[PDB]
Amino acid sequence: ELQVIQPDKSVLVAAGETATLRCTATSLIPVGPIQWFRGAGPGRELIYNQKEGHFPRVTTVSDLTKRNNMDFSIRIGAITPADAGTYYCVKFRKGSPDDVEFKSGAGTELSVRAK
Amino acid sequence: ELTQPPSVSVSPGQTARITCSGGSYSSYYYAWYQQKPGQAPVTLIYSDDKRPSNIPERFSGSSSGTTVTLTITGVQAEDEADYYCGGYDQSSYTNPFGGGTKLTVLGQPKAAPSVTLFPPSSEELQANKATLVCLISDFYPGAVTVAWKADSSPVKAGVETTTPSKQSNNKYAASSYLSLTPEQWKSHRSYSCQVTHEGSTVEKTVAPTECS
Repeated sequence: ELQVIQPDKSVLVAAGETATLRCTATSLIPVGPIQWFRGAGPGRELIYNQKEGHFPRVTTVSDLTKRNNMDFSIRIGAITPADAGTYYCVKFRKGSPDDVEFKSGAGTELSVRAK
Repeated sequence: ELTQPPSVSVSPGQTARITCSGGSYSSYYYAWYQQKPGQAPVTLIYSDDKRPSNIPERFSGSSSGTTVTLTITGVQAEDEADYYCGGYDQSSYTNPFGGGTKLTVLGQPKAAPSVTLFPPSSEELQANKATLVCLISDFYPGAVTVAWKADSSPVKAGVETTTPSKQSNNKYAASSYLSLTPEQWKSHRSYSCQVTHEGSTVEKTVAPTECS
């Protein structure tokens, strides 16, 4: 059974720098997109979506167009204290009306040192 | 490998289903592609069930078990085409396609072919070959039998071509060319194609005589 690994429990970064949030998957089956969120509640905030959408602050560490790719780590540029919080890497499987959440990493606590 | 039926048929306004087998719901994404002849395919459905904005609401897709299905809800005569299923198989990093399914619309009742005959041109005859052409115009359904006769049944000197179902009237048209030497053309007299079709009670022969 597929695992989503967030290797880093916490990340400390200076304001204005690039934060690297790491995530790998042990398999690409079952099929379905990876997404990043801040928070794990119902009010959680979408940070990156493999399927669709524009996320200009977000760069991917690896080439996600590589058929082979299993690295879903992201970089968030010009970080501010407003960016701090817990970030979760999430695998969805295909589902009929909607895709459904399948596996999650254990989270990454992003801390920002001001100024 | 992905497998789909060679053909499917539907009355206009009705709902048609076309399914590919040989995939696996958990290790594939599927798409559907429409092609008229030897022209660029058009993507109808991607990620199993998603429709690009430019594609009519009557096309939908689904998938489960070993199967993927394109549904067309309100078949129109202009949907006459070949429909390909295309998978991405995540287990092997490959992109299998089915052989394609032609959608035949029934719209039409039987329509007998108009049959026409054309003898070789004098122009062609100088060049040292005689081509004889039998035209079957604006008939339905596809199946037809053309036999050539120099009063004797000639075989293996003829080749046929068919249009695709016409986008407006849902007819086919068929040509058969008989190819002979002029030597051969000049020693015989009666040229005829005999056309057998469901819309014809009995066969229609059409003929010329060489000199006339």
